Amino acid sequence: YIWENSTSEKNILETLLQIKAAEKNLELSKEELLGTKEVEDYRKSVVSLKNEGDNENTLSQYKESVKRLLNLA
Amino acid sequence: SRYGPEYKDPQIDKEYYRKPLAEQTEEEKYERDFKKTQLIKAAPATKTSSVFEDPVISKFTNMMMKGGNKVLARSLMTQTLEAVKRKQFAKYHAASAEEQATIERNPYTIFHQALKNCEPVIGLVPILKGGHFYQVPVPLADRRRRFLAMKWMIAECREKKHRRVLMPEKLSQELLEAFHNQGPVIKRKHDMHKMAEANRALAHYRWW
Amino acid sequence: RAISRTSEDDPAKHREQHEGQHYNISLQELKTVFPHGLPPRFAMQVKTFNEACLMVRKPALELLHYLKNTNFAHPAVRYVLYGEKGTGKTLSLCHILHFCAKQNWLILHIPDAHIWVKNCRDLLQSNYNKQRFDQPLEASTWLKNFKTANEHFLSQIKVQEKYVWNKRESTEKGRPLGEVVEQGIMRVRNATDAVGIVLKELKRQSSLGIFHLLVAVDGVNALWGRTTLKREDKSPIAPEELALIHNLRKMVKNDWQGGAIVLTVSQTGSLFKPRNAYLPQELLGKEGFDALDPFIPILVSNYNPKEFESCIQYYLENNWLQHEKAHTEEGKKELLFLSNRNPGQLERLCAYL
Amino acid sequence: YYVDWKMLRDVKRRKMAYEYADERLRINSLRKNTILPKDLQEVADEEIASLPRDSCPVRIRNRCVMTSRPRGVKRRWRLSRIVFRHLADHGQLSGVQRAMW
RNA sequence: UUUUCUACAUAAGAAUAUCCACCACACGAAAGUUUUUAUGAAACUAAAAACCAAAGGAGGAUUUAGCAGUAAAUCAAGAA
Ligand SMILES: Nc1ncnc2c1ncn2[C@@H]1O[C@H](COP(=O)(O)OP(=O)(O)OP(=O)(O)O)[C@@H](O)[C@H]1O
Ligand SMILES: Nc1nc2c(ncn2[C@@H]2O[C@H](COP(=O)(O)OP(=O)(O)O)[C@@H](O)[C@H]2O)c(=O)[nH]1
Ligand SMILES: [Mg+2]
Ligand SMILES: [Mg+2]
Ligand SMILES: [Mg+2]
Ligand SMILES: [Mg+2]
Ligand SMILES: [Mg+2]
Ligand SMILES: [Mg+2]
Ligand SMILES: [Mg+2]
Ligand SMILES: [Mg+2]
Repeated sequence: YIWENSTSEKNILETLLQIKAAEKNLELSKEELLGTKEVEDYRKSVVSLKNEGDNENTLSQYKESVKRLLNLA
Repeated sequence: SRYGPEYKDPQIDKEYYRKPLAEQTEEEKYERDFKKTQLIKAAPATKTSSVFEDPVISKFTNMMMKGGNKVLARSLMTQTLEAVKRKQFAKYHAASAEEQATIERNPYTIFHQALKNCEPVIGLVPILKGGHFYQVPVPLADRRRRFLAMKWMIAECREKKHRRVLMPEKLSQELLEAFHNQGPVIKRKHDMHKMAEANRALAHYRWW
Repeated sequence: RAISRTSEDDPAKHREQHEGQHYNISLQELKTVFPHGLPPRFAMQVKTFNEACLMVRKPALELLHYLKNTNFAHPAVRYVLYGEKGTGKTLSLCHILHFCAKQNWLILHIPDAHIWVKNCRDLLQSNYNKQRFDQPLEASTWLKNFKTANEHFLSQIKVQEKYVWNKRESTEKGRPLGEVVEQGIMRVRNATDAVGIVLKELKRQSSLGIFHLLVAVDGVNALWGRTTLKREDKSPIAPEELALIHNLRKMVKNDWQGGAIVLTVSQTGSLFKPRNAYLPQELLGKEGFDALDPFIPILVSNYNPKEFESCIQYYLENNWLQHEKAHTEEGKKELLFLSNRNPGQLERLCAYL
Repeated sequence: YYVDWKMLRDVKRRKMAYEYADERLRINSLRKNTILPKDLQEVADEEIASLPRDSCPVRIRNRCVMTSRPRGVKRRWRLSRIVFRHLADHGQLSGVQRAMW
């Protein structure tokens, strides 16, 4: 699984711009959103999840990435 | 039989071993069981030391089995006990104060009591004498009476039930019917008594 | 000595320390909150007991905490429940469903998405799109259940579009949505189209502040897997051919605002999936998992020792375990070993001992 | 002299099949392929059927090499069932013993 | 009906000889018709599919087999 030019990448762009639009933040750039540390954590989790496979720790890592990316704690 | 004459039937009841110090004669029995170095058969797959089993259930479960489907036979016996429990629970709810503490909600109590009412007291065996057969009554043994009650239960609910009605629910109905001494099985038991009483003067033919 | 039903019944104030406690819910409450298919094992249990009780599980508390912090300005948040068979995933969803009904939310509850995939007696071709099929029997039953789920919103919602059923009857803008669903119930031929109209209208209007939309789909893995249903040539059809799945598919893609969807991937009703597989990825497959990220994979576990005692003591209060020796600790040990402290296996055992 | 006239006929049949084995294989290849034109395949059928009758693999019959019993012959030893027991019961066949289990 | 169908190892969904204002339907063709595939010089042999849905609703006098991993149910390979 490759992160670049993937359907999961398209979902992330739509998911982040909606939050930025909801928060009334006018800064919008592909480099800005894709250069975030949280997205980097998301990239590592998804690539590991689809390649290594499902695991108790792998899903736990996936939970943390989504919670921090969606501002849910 | 792969077991020789020396092998014996194992003892499964755990309580028989945990409290032996309260008796003396029984202590001599099992201390010589291994002191004679008598071989013991392997534990049968059906019987187990679980406190939730019952010997009368296992025999009834085996007879319901057709072919080799023990899973299906056990599944049917599980639903039938559940089906009896559901009906008695519903009847308990819709009852008056005096009626509430009359209904029994224990399927095992119902199952044990039902079969003890379907057992004939005196059977018939044909005897040939003078070129003719006379139905002569005999005092059937306890094992035969217990087995005969189970066969009548299975025979009735397999033949004269409707095609739509399932087996577990049809057998549940007859257990309640036999619990109240009004089921067709009870009628069949009385019919065998009718023939035995009619031929009460032919009991002299038998020689045992 | 265990505590079983002492906890006061309120979905809003359920806290972590109330773990393993049963709270009573009124029978009439089930009628107005669960008009869809309650799980048959639990539906049979409440009928006999005549008392509806549900135990507070950790996944229920974890999902409750996230719901209280939901920001309706943000887009929809996807929650999925996964676990081995018989762990009470559906009842955990029903615990969430009752909480949102208590808070007066808009409910879109699917009992089992597999029913809309397998064993359909009628397969009618669609009219809006020629290359699609309809399932009037399944769609009509859902509309009747959805009609009785809520009534205040069905009249408060105003439809603003131009909808034509046939050349003789049509529905114009301004009519309440309650009249539309009632038209679909009476006209079973267009009931499937009514379901899509109901789904799309709620999604478009969900951006407003008048809605607190909750969509509960059980068996989400059936929205992408292969379908048993065939056609006149006896050739399998893709899951996208079905109109009900195709429109419901648009209800899980995260694009609308002011809503939250709780999902659950199951195995009992799944098609072409092995018994042992329970993890989200293999159940959804490549396509199913692809169109669901991101989400929060909440895991449903078996009973803990504290919960196991509470469930056993609950049955003893209702006089369910009628065996003579079932009241002793030895019987409790056997129940723990045989059932592997699993709620699904425990219910089957207690039904006949 | 072979043990019977039937055995002699089989030897002629096997000999004829060997001579026309390659020629039959080449022609039979055309028939069993659907990419060639149907006109050529019809001509091939005429030629393959014009070959002598005895030159057919299916007409070969497996008998016993000792008594020429047309059936009841084990393919491994090429012997009739009666002759095989006669040799095996005397211990004249290596590794063959009465089965007991 | 301890049944049939599908998914699948054995916790599921659906069908179920009847109702009828019309319809249409359960179990059961292995048979038969047609088409195709396999072997072969030759198909008359075997197998698959489509269509087709008949007798059969637990069998008269009488009779066969089995004492435990046996009867019975179910699956697989080999000999030529
Ligand atoms: N929270 C709970 N409180 C009380 N009983 C419960 C609870 N969860 C599960 N049970 C019991 O366990 C049974 C199994 O529940 P349920 O049908 O929801 O399981 P599931 O894990 O979703 O199953 P499946 O694998 O079919 O999707 C219920 O019918 C009920 O008897
Ligand atoms: N009968 C009927 N149904 C309609 C009409 N317009 C929309 N629908 C239904 O509304 C649903 C939503 O369709 P939609 O998502 O817009 O179609 P798409 O744009 O091709 O994806 C469809 O399932 C239709 O059945 C109409 O004029 N008549
Ligand atoms: Mg479930
Ligand atoms: Mg001679
Ligand atoms: Mg040919
Ligand atoms: Mg030959
Ligand atoms: Mg079933
Ligand atoms: Mg049929
Ligand atoms: Mg058939
Ligand atoms: Mg045929």
